[PDB]
Amino acid sequence: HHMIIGNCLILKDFSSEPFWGAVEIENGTIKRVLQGEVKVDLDLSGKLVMPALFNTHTHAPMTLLRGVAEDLSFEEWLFSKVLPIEDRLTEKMAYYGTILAQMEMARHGIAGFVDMYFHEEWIAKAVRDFGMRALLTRGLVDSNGDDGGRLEENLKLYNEWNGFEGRIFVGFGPHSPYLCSEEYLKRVFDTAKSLNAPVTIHLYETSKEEYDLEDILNIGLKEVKTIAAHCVHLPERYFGVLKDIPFFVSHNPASNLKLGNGIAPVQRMIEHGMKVTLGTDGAASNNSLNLFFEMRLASLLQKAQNPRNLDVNTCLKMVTYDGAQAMGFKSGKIEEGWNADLVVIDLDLPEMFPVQNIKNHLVHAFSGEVFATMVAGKWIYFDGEYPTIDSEEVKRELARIEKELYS
Ligand code: NI
Repeated sequence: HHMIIGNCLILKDFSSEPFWGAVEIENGTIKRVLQGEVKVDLDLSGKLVMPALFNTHTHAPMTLLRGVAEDLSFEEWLFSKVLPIEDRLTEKMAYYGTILAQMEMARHGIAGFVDMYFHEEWIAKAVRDFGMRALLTRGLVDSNGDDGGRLEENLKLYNEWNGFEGRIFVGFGPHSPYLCSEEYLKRVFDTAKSLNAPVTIHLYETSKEEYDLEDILNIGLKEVKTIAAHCVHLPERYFGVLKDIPFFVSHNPASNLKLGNGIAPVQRMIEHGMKVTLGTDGAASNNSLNLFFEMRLASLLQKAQNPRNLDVNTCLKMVTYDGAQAMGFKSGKIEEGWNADLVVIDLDLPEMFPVQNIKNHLVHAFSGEVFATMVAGKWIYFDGEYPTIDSEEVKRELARIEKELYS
């Protein structure tokens, strides 16, 4: 309803420096940003307050598959290991697996995530209950136009959850241009275009994908907001026409290395004006859902080519503001009228010294373990605890689920 937190360093956005102050929050939004010492309800002196993070690509229930598919090529990973397990993944498991995904993500300062999966209504219930924001999409695939009812399920999800509490939006999730036929992909973009909804898709993830992007550009990509995960093998000849359309790349560095796909040319894309964001992918191919780790790794991989690549401000912009923009939320900046999606970082740690270079440490030294995360003016993680759920009951159900799923 109404509070003032702070009396500590505040980092308003990716482009500025920390200043001592406080933040006034009312009804899930930032009412005022104060400078200097002021009377506050929650004193966080010795800490840093900054905008929360936004993960643009994940499959939340895959936390239940963390570490089950190691040392395999992508085709083996998907058809030999993953699919047989997904066949046994229940609605209840989707729910708890995403409560677990949120518990992990909140510890890393994430306020919202884009999901592409199944049993999405149960995933939505977990997001509702836990407190994060989410752009939820149903994974879509077909065989000659027969999608087994997947788009219909995505439409039911949209009917029931789109817009929920200003926290959940629904989009459509065709898996990729190779698991979706051309006619069906056109049908999906047509649907998203009619509903003014976004589309997310795995695009040029592997080197085997050599289709022309004109095919997709001609069926809706220019008019539908699209979060294209990976883009590792996206041909450079297309960078120029991808700049002025609502096309957002979701860069998933750890997954790309782990599955032997390589390194996306993020620096060249940004140089051509493309919008780039960061995603973690699922827990079976990353293995963590930590966007600070993804951001740091992304910076390092581009620096391998030139140490001046992906500077600190650009990295901080991608994980906060850019990701919130891809998801359609007014977050990413501690400014009057913006969402109260904030993160609290402990500065009394060895890796946060010298104090003079805190922003640099956030990108190149910080553990990624935040002190607290707030979404829509509500604490969803605070000093090791999860105020919105019964952690012990969740732990007991997850232990039962591990036995049940892997007998
Ligand atoms: Ni993925």
